[PDB]
Amino acid sequence: KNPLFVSRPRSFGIGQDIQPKRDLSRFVKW
Amino acid sequence: APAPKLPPPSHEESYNPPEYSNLIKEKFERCLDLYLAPRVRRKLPTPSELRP
Amino acid sequence: AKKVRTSTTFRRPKTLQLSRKPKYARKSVAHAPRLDEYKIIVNPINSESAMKKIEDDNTLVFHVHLKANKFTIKEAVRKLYSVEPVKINTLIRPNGTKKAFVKLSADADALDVANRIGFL
Amino acid sequence: KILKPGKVALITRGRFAGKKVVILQAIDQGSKSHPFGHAVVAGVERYPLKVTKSMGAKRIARRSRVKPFIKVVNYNHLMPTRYALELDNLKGLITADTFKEPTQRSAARKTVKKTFEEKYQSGKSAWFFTPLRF
Amino acid sequence: ARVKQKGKAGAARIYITRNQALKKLQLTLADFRRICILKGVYPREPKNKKKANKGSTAPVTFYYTKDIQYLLHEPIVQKFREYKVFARKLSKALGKGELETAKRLEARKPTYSLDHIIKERYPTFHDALKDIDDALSMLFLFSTMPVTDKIGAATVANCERLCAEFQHYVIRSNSLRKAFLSIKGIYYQAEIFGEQITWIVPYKFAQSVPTDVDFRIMHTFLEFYQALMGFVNFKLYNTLGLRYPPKIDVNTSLFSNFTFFLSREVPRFSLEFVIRAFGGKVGWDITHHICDIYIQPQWVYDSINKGILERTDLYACGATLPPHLSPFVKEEKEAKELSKMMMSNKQRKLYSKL
Amino acid sequence: PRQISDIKQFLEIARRKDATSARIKKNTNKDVKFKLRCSKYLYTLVVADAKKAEKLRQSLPPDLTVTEV
RNA sequence: GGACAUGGGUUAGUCGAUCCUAAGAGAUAGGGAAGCUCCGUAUGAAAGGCACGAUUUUUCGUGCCUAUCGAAAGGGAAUCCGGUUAAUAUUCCGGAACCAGAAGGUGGAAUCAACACGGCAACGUAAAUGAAGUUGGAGACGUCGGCGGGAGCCCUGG
RNA sequence: GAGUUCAGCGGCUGAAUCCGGUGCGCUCUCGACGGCCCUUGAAAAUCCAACGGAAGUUG
RNA sequence: GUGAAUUUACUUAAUCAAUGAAGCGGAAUUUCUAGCGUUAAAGUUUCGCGAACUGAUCCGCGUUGA
Repeated sequence: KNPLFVSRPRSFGIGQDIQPKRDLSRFVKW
Repeated sequence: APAPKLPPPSHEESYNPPEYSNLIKEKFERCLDLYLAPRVRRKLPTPSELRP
Repeated sequence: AKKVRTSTTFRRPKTLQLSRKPKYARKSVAHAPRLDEYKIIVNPINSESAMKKIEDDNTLVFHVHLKANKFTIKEAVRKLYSVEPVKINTLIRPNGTKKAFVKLSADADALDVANRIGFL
Repeated sequence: KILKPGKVALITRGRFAGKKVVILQAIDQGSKSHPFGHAVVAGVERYPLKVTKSMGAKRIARRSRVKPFIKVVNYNHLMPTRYALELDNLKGLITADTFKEPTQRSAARKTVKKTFEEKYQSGKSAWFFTPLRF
Repeated sequence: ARVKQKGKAGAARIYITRNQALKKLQLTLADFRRICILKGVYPREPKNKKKANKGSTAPVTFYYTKDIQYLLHEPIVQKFREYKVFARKLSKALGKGELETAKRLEARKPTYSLDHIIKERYPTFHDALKDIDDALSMLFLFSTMPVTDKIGAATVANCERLCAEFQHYVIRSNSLRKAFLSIKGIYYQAEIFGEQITWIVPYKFAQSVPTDVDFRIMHTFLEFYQALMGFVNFKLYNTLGLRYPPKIDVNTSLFSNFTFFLSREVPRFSLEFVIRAFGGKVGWDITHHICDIYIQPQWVYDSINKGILERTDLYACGATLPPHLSPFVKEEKEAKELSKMMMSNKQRKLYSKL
Repeated sequence: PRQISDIKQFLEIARRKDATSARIKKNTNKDVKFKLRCSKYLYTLVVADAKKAEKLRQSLPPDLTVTEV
C-alpha cells in the first residue's frame, strides 16, 4: 500500500488519451 | 577456447569447522554460466630527512 | 485462440530461407588469381624525366596494368623488389597505358633499386 | 503577499526552468547583492521516477531518489502557485550567510535532499514531486 | 573516397547481438542456445558496449561475428532441420492412424554425431582431460536421481556405464589422490596425465525434482558430456590395451593387508570406490568392523590425506572429532598516504580487497 | 602552427615521443625562436632573453635533434 | 609553322566526377495488345524490419512500425604558401595544415548526495551517460533600391 | 629562413624589405533596412538539437 | 440478379467516392490560452517491471460511404 503508486487512469474518449491497442481483425486489408 | 575459470574448491566447511537439496540448483547455475556468463582471460620522497 | 490484429495491415510472414547447397560445383576448377604481381608490373620507365624522378625524388616509374590500383602496385613492388613504398601516384597516359610513380622510403635508395632491376 | 515562506512556485527563467520550488524565505525588499525582489527557493532538479506494484525495494528506492537545488531567484522569474509545502526542518536554515559559505550551501542542499526523501516516501505533495510537462 | 558512415567498422562490425545472430543463423532461441552448448560459443562483451551497439545504450549480450559466421557452416544445424521434418512426418502418421509407418519413422529417426564438435572444441586430448570435471560432476549427479518423464532411462544407463568405466579406470591406475567430505557431498581429486580433476558425488538418497531447473539445458549438456566421455574412455582403454566397453557389472598397498567388511549402515557406494581406489580388499553383506578395533569413517580419510594410518584413539566410536580439514584449502603512514595526482593509476583497489 | 608561451611546456612536449626535431632561429632583434616539430603541430616558443635561451638549449634532451638557423 | 618526321609529356584523402535529389526518365505489381510492345511508379502487391526471452510440448514464441537513373553551373567533409620541368601542378618538391573513419591507450572530468557547476536573468564553463518513440532546426533559396563594415585595388605624405 | 630589391666575391658574403594617411572611388563580400507582386520566388542526401526516460573499496 | 402487393424493396454481379482498408451493424449498457500527450497502472488472482485477467463489454464479422 505504498502511497507512491497512485492510479493515473487513462481516458480513451474522443480527443482524450491515445486509443489503446484494439483488435482490428475485421478491418485488416487481407 | 579460453578456460571457463573452474569454480573455487571447498572453503573448509565440514561437519564441525571452527571457521543438500540445492545441489541441482548450483549445478544448473554452473551449466548456465558455461554459456551465458562471458569469459574473460586476465617512488621514494623520503620525508624523514627533509623535516622542516 | 483468435490472433489479435493491431495494425489493420497484413504483412507477408517471414519464412525460412535456406542457403544454397549444390549437388555439384558449376566450375570444376577455380581460376588462378587473375591479377598477380607479374601481370601488375609491366615494365619500368627509363625516359629522361623518369631518370630525373629516380635520382632526386627517390621515385620509381613503372608501366603498370590498367586494372592495377595503388594498393596492388604497392604490394607488387613490395613482393617483387623487397622495398616498401611510402607513396604511389598513378596516371593513365594518352596512349592508354597506366604509369605509376612509386616513392620509396628513406630506408631505400631508388638509384640502387633501379640498378638491381637492370634498366638503369 | 502571495509569495511567503512555504509556498510552491514555478521557475520560468534560468537553467532550472519549469521546475517546482518552495519559497524558503522572501527578500521582497531586496538586498545590496540582489537589488530586486528576490527570494531563495529549494526545488527538485531531477524528479523521482514513477513506481509500480512490481519491482523490488532496491529498484523502488533507486527510482525514488531525488536531487534538489537551492537558488536565489527574482520574483519576475518565479511563477507563484496555489499549492503550499511546509516543514519545520526547512525553516530558517537558508540565508545570505549560507550562500557565501559554500560548505553551508552544500549542507543545506543535502538537508533539502533528505527532507524531500521523507516527504516523497510519506506521499505528501505528490503534485510538487510530479514533473511538469511543457 | 566519400565520407564513411559511423558504425560500419570496428566494434560495431566484429560484435553481434543475440537477436541479430538469431536472424543471421535463421535459428530459434532454443536451437541457437543448443549449438552454443555443443560448440564453444559464449558472450563476449566489447570494451565500448555503446559503440558496438551502434550508439545504443540498451543492455545487450554480444557474440563475435566470427563465431556466428562459423556457426553458419555447422552440419548440426541441418540435422536440427532434419529432425523438425521428421517430427512433423511422425506427427502426421499419428494423426492419420498410420501406426506401421510411425514405427518405421521411429526406426529411421535422424541423429547426429558429436565427433567433429569434440575434435574442434578440444583439439588436444590434454585439453579434453582439462575440461572434464564439469562432465564428471553432471554425470555423477544424474546417475543417482530417479528416472522421470524429462530424463530418459537409456540416457541414465549411458551415464551409469560411463561413470562405471571411469571409476574402474581410476581403480586400476591408482589415479585417485584426495577425497574430501563436505555438506554438499564428496569431492574426489584424481590425477591423470598431470592434469587434476575434481568432481562432487552426492549421497545416494531419495531426492525429489526441484521443479525449477530446465532439463533441456541439462539434456544438451548431458548429450555433449556423454559423447565426450565415450571418446575419452575409448582412448584410455585403447591406450592401455583393454576391451571397450568393458563387460564388468560395476602408496599402492595402504590397505593391501586389510579385508574390510561392509555393514548395512554406511555409504557402500562411495566406500567401495575409495578403499579399492588404494587397492584395499572389500567384502559386503575380518580385521575391522565398520559401524557408525572400532574406528570412525573419518579415520580412514584422514589416513589417506596424510599418507599414513591415523591414531585409533582419536576416532574411536563415540569419541571427539577434530575439525575436518579441506586439503583443497591452502613509514607506513606516508607509504599508505602518497596518492598524488594519478586518478586511474591509483590502484588502492588491491589494498582494499587483498 | 601552435605558439607556446611556457618554457617548461616546451621541454615537456620535447620530452614527449612525438617530438621529431628542433630548430633554433636567431632573429635580427636578438630574439630566438625555439621550434619543435611534432607529429601534428610545429610548436614555437619565442624567447626574447639571451640567458634563458642557451640554458633552455642545454636543457633540451640530448637525444633530440637540434638544428641551427 | 597548329604542316611532315622522331621521341617526350597530364602524378590529387582535400580540385571535380563518383553522393544527393530537380524537371524528367524508368523497371517491378498489375492491366492492355495479333504482336513489335503500350500503359502504369506504393497502384486492387502477402512489396521488411526491429526488439525481448534460465530453452518454448529441446517442431519459437511475445511485442512494436517508396526501385533505380537523371546536375563536371544546383545541394555537398576536408589544402595553403614558396619552389620546381623543354612540356605537369591547389596533384610533384620543401614547409605548414585539414577532413572522415577505426580501434584501444595516456592525462583529466562525473559518479556510494548514480548521470557536473555558476549566473536574478539573457546564458556561460575542458568535460558533464540518454535507448525506442516523437518533434524542431540547418541544408534551403526571389528581385530591386539606397545605407553602413571589411578585403583587394586605386590614390597619397615621409 | 620565404619572396622581392640592391651591393660585392668566386656557390658564397653584406644590406634593405620601414612608418603612416585618405574616400559619394572600383570589384567582391557582409550587415541592418526599405520597396515590389491577382508573381511570394526547389527538393533530397547529409548534419545537429530538443522532448522523452529505457538501461546501468570497486566499477 | 433475388424477392413483397406495375408497384415497391434487397445486394452478391457490375459502377462511383475514401483510406494507413480503426472503431461498421447489433445487443449489453476532448472548446478562456500557438503547452505536453507515446515506451499502462491501478484493480483482481497466481507466483519482479516474471505472469494472468480486466483496465480498454459482448456478438456478428460485409474495410467504410453513395
